[PDB]
Amino acid sequence: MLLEAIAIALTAAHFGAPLLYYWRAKRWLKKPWDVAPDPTYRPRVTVIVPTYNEAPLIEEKLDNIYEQDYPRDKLEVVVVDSASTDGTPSAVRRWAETHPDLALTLVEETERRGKAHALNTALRHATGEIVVITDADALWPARDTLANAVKWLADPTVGAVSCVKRPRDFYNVLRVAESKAWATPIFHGELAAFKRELLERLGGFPTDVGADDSHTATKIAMMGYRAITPPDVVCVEAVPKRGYHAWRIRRAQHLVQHFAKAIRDGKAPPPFKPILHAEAYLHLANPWALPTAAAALAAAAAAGSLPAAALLATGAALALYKPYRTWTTMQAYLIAAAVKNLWDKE
Ligand SMILES: Nc1nc2c(ncn2[C@@H]2O[C@H](COP(=O)(O)OP(=O)(O)O)[C@@H](O)[C@H]2O)c(=O)[nH]1
Ligand SMILES: [Mn+2]
Repeated sequence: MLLEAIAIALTAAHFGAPLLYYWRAKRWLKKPWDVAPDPTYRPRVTVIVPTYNEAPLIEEKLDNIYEQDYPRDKLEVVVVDSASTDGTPSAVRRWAETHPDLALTLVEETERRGKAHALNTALRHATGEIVVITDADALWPARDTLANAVKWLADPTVGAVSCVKRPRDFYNVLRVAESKAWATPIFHGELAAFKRELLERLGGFPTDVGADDSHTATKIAMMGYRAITPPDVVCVEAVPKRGYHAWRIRRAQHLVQHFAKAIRDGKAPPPFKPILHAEAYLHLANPWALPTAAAALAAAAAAGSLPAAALLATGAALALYKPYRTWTTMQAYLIAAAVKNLWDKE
């Protein structure tokens, strides 16, 4: 009956860890920000939209950037497209001449070499103090979204700002709590704002990691700057429609590469090290504890004891309730990401 022991031990560990971490997040959450947004801070801003074959959405994406209240003499746009088959370059060119007061630079590249490479080239042609990366399928809900993020970058210790997303609460809590404590290791591509000096020390975006926003936020936090996601900087998450599950596992893959590579570079500031280690644990270790328990009880069930069959029937019965479904499928995504990662490289 020792596989029931190991099963309920592993289940207690797997579900115990995130809830203790959530409780420590909620005590950080009730401590006030040690940095302040400044509404008169007005630096030069470069918004970069990297695009590969997104001719449908990029006209309306440009219209969405165009409609920000942010003052236009301090705003410029670089649409970086590295050899798209669709007519995206002269779609942006067409729009570019329909909206002339908005400074636009379409830089085009020999050859597609991935998102980070495109971003790196766009960086050298950018003139702003703040660089905002945003995905072409991302739309900013308000006309002061951009200004809200910028207001949060005024403090010299804040190196990077990203948004809180809406369409779980637990996920958001971890974000803003880690932000208040020091930094959050997960940023969002819907809006990722960096100080150009910092990108330029790092320097630029490196090709090796999938989650460029989160990896850059994490290395800026490693340097002693704040990487934060304030609750009033909110974007809408762009859900893909096709291949929802493949899309979510590929995001999980980016997160697992990022956390695996991040923990292997020691020396985190004392405020960050518990955040970094907890998030890396939840992303690299805890998922495995789940299906190991499930297999322990499956073997215990098919042969022998079958209180284990009651435990798996209760597991399915708890798939009734939708937060359990969300959590278990996120763990599933993470496990698939780990194996897809290991066999992807060869
Ligand atoms: N220039 C360039 N842009 C890219 C490339 N790959 C992705 N992008 C852009 O990166 C943004 C996000 O890509 P997406 O496929 O939606 O990734 P996902 O949202 O995580 O599924 C989009 O605006 C794309 O246009 C690339 O190889 N070159
Ligand atoms: Mn997308």
